[PDB]
Amino acid sequence: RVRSITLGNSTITTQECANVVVGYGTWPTYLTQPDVATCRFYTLESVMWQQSSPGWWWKFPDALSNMGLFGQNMQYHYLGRAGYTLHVQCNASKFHQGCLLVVCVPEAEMGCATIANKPDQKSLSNGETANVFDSQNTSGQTAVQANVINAGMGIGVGNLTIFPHQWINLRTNNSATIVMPYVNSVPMDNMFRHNNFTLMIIPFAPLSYSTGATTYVPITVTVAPMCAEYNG
Amino acid sequence: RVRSITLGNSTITTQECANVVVGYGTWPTYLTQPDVATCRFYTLESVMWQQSSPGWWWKFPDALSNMGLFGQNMQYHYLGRAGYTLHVQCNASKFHQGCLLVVCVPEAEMGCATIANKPDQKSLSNGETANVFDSQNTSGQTAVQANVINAGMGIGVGNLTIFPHQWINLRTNNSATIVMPYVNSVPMDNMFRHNNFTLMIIPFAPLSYSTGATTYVPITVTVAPMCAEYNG
Amino acid sequence: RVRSITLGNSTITTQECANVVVGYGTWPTYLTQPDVATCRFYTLESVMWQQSSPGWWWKFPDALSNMGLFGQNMQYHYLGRAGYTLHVQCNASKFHQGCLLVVCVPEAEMGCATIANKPDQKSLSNGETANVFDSQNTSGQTAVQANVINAGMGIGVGNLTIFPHQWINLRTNNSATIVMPYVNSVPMDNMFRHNNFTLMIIPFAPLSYSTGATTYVPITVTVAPMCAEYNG
Amino acid sequence: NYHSRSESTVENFLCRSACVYYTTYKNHGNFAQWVINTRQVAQLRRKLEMFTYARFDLELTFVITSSQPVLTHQIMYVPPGGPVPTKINSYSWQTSTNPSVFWTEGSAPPRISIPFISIGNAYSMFYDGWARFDKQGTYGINTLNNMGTLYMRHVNDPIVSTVRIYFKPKHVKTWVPRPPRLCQYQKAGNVNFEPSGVTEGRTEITAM
Amino acid sequence: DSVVPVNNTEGKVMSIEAYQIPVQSNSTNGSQVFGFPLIPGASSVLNRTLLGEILNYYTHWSGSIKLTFMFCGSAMATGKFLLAYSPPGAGAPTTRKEAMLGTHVIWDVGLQSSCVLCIPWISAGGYITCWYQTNIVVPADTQSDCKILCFVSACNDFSVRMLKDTPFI
Repeated sequence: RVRSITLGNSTITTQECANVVVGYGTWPTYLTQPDVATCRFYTLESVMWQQSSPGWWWKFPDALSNMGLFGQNMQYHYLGRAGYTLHVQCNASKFHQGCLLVVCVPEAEMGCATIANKPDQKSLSNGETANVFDSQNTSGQTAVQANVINAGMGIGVGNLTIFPHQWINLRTNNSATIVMPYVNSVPMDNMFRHNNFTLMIIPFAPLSYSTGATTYVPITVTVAPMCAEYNG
Repeated sequence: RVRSITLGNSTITTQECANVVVGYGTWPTYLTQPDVATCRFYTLESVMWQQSSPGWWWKFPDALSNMGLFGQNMQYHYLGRAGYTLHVQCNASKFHQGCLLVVCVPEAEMGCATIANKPDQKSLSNGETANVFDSQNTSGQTAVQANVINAGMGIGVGNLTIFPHQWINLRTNNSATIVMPYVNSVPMDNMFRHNNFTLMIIPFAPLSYSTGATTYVPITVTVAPMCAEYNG
Repeated sequence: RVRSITLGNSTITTQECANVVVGYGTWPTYLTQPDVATCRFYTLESVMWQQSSPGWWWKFPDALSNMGLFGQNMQYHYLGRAGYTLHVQCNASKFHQGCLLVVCVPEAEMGCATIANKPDQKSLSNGETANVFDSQNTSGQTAVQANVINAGMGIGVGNLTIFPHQWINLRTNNSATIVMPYVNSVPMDNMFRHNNFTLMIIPFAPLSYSTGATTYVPITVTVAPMCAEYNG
Repeated sequence: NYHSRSESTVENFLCRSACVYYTTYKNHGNFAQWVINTRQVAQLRRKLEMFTYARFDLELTFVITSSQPVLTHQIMYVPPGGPVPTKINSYSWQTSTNPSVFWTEGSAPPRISIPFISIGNAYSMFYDGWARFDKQGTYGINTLNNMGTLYMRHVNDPIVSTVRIYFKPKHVKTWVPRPPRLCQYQKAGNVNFEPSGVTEGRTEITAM
Repeated sequence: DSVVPVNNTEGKVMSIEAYQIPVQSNSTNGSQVFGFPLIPGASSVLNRTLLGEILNYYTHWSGSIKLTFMFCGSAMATGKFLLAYSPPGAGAPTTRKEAMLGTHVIWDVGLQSSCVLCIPWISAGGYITCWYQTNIVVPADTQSDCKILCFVSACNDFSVRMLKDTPFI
C-alpha cells in the first residue's frame, strides 16, 4: 500500500512497492564530528513539466546550501562529507503520457557556450532553484552549453545510463528513488567549492495528454542527507 | 469480491469489503409475539443527488408504514418494537466527486419555521418519500425549519457525528451500512405516534463531475427490519 | 592542588580544596526536550571591587539571555527549566583585605524608589551587565530602591544568610561555589518574564590594601547551566 | 601477470605506450620542457576520460637524436612543488630533490619510473569545482593532479637536439565509468565543446 | 470527531460552506490553501465543535488534539499539499519554504484521501497551515473546484479542571 517515512520533524509518503536504486551498489557509511540534526527531508520547489520542457538540473552540495541547518553546517565547517537519498515524484493522471530519465552524475563538470571561456557560478548552479537545459545551442560569455543532446558535458545524452539512474515511464511508474554514496578522490572536502554530483531530469518522451487534461505535470524532488560528517 | 444477501424473497448485493457501523455498539435482540415474515429488504425510491442538493431525510417507523406486511403489522397491533439495518449506496463514476454524511438520529424532534407553532405531520414525514432539507431558512405555519445548517434541530450540522454514522467520500467508497438498535425510554411503544429515529443524508462536499459525465448521482436506501416484536 | 574542569568546549580552574554550597541540600535533576549543547561555562564580564563599592547583582535567566545557544534556546521555546552552578572568584594578594557575601536569592522581587510606582525592566536587570547597589537612598520614577542596607527588598541585609550563600574573606579564601536547584511554584515556566533567582555580591568589610598594592580587586562570575529542559 | 588476460581488461586498454610530446632544444642561444599531462593526446585523453578517477604509475622513455666528442644530455624531473629553471644555468638544475638522468648518445634510450604521486587517493579526470571559489578561471582545476615537470638540456661547457617522450601508464586502477566523449576536443585545459549530433544520419526510419 | 468550520468567513457562516475549504487547480504554487490559529481562547474554528463545547464549560483544561484533513476531489485527482505545524510562540510561516523547514508532513492526495496530525492544546497557541506544494492534476475539466473537510477531537489523556457556566447562552 503506502509507506510513511519520518525523519526528524518531517514526513513524506512513498508507494510501498516503489523500487530503489543504490548507486554503485554502495550504501553511505561514516569514516570526524557527526551531525544528525540535519537528517530530515528537504523538499525543493516543484518544477512543471510541459510538452516542450527540455529538462532540469541541480548541483547537490549547493542545492541544499540555504536549507536551514544543513546550510549552516556547511558555513561553520572547513571540511565535510555526506551521502544523499533522492526521491523524485510526478503527479500525473492515467490520461497523461511521457518518460523521464532521472540520473545522478558525479563530477559533472560542464562546458561553456563560449569555447574560449569558463562558465560562471550561477550559470552552473542557481542553488535550490533548478537550472534548465536548452533545446537549442546556448550562447553567452559565461553561459553553460546547456543544449540537451550533450547533457552540458559533450557526451551523447542517451549514454547517461552509465551513471546511477532510474526511468520514469508514466504508464508504469511516477517515481524514482536514488541512494547516492559519497564519491570523491579524497575522504573529505570543502563543500562550497566542489559539487560532488549533479541531479539531472531529462524527458526522452515529451509530455502529452488527452484534450481535457491538465497541461502540465509537477515534478517534486525531496532530499534526505545521510551520515553527515564535519571537521571538529 | 461481491456478497449476495438474501432475506425472505428479496436479494441485494454489497461489496464484500464494505464497513458496517453498529450504533452504540449494540446489536438488536428480542425481549411478545415475534414476526419474521417481514424480515426482508425494502428498497425505497432512489433520490437524485445534484450539484445543489441540500440533503434528505426519512422517519423510520413511518418510512416503512405502507410497505406491505410491515405496514400491516403496525396496523394490527397496539404496541411493537424493531431494530433496523440500513444500507445506503451511491451510483457514481471515477469522474464524480463529493461527500455525504449518512447519520441515524434518535428522537430527532424538529423545530417549526414559525416559532409560535408546531410542525405538522407531513412536513415532518412524507412516509416512504424523502423529505428535503433547505439551503435557505424555510417559512410557513406548519413547516419544518429545514435549513440544513441546523439539521432541523437547532444544533450545528457538523456535530451530528455524535450519532451513529458513516461518511461516503466518492473517491474512496460509495456506500454505508448502519445497524440501528432499538432505543427508547420504554420496552415497547405505539409505532404510529412515535418515530424512534430519523435517517439523514447530508452532502458536506457538493456533487461535481467532469464535463461529459452524468449530472446526477442516484442514492438508494434499503431497509431490513430485525427482531420485530408485537403485543399478543 | 588545582582542578581543571571542562564543559563542552570551555575550561576553567578552581582550587582542588574549594568548598561547594548546595542550595537547599538539592542537586538539579531532570523531570520534556533536554539540551546539553549549552552545558558549557559562561564567564561574565568581571567587575572591579574598590574601597567604596556598594555591591552588585544579576538576575539569572536574564543574565544568560544573550549568551549564544543558551539565549537561543530561551528564544525558540515556550516553556523551560534549568539549574545552575555559579563560580565566583576574586583576584587579590596577601596584602589585600575585605569580605564579601555571595548569595543566591529566589524570587527577589524588588521595590521601587518611588513608592507609587513599579521599577522598570532595565533598572531591575541589565542582562549580563551587573546592576549596582547604592550606599544612598536611590531616586527616580522607575528606579529600583537599591540602597544596600535593605538589599532592594525591604529586609535587613545582614539576614540574607537565610538564602544559599558563601562568605569570601580574603584572608582565608578568594572563592565561592553555589549550586542552585530549580525552585518555583510550577514545573516549567516562561523564561523571559520570570527571574528564578538573583545573585548578589555584597561587601560587608570594605576593600583595603597596603599602600603600594593594586587599588582594586577583580571579581569574576562563571555560570554553568545543568539539566536544561524545554517544551517539545 | 597482466598481459595474459582479455584485451577488454582495464590494464590492457590503458597500459600502452604513446608518444606524448615532441620538442627541440639547442646547445647555443636553450632547454626543453614539458609539464606532465594526460590531456596532451586525443586518443589517450579519450580513453582515460571514460573514468572519473584513476590511480597509476608512469613509465617514461626518451628517444633523443641530434644534428650539427660524446654528447651528454640531462633530463631533469621536478616533483610537484619543486623549483624549476628559467635559465639554462639556473641553480635548480643542481637541486638534490629534483632527480636527473645523465645520458650519452649511442646507448639504449633513457628510462625512468614515476610512482603515483598525488596527495589525494586518485587523480581526477573531471572536477566539478573551483581551485578558488570566487575565481572563474579556476573552474575545473584540481591542484591534486600535478604530476611534476620534465626539463631537458645538453650537457657541455651549432648542435640541435630533438626529443620524443614516450609515456605509458602502469598498474592502472580506475573508478566511476563515464560516457565516451561525443564532441571533438577544443582545449587541453577545458571540457568545452561544440554541440554535436548524437550519431550519423539516415534517410528513413525503416530497415531498407 | 466533529467537522470544523474552517471556512467561516462572514458570508459562509450561515451555510454548510463554512465547513468546506476550497482547493483550486490553477493556484499559484507555494501559496497558502488555508490555515488557522490554534488559540484556545475563543478558538474561532474549534470552539463550536463537540470538543470546543465541552471545554467551554471549564475554566482550565489540558491535553492533545487530533486533526484530520480529508480531500474530497475526484478519484483520479492527484497532487501534493504541505501541512505544517507551528509550535506556540513560533508564529505562522509566510512562505512554502519557511513552512517546509519547520515541522510538517507532505500529503499526497493520490496516495491518501486523508491525513492526521496530533498536536498539544492547552488553556501564541501555535498554528496550522496548509500550502500548495503542487497544484491538483486531473484527467478532465470539472465544473467546480475541490474541497477539503477538517475534523477535530480530543486525542488522548484530555483533562478539565473547574466547572463554570457556558458562555454561549
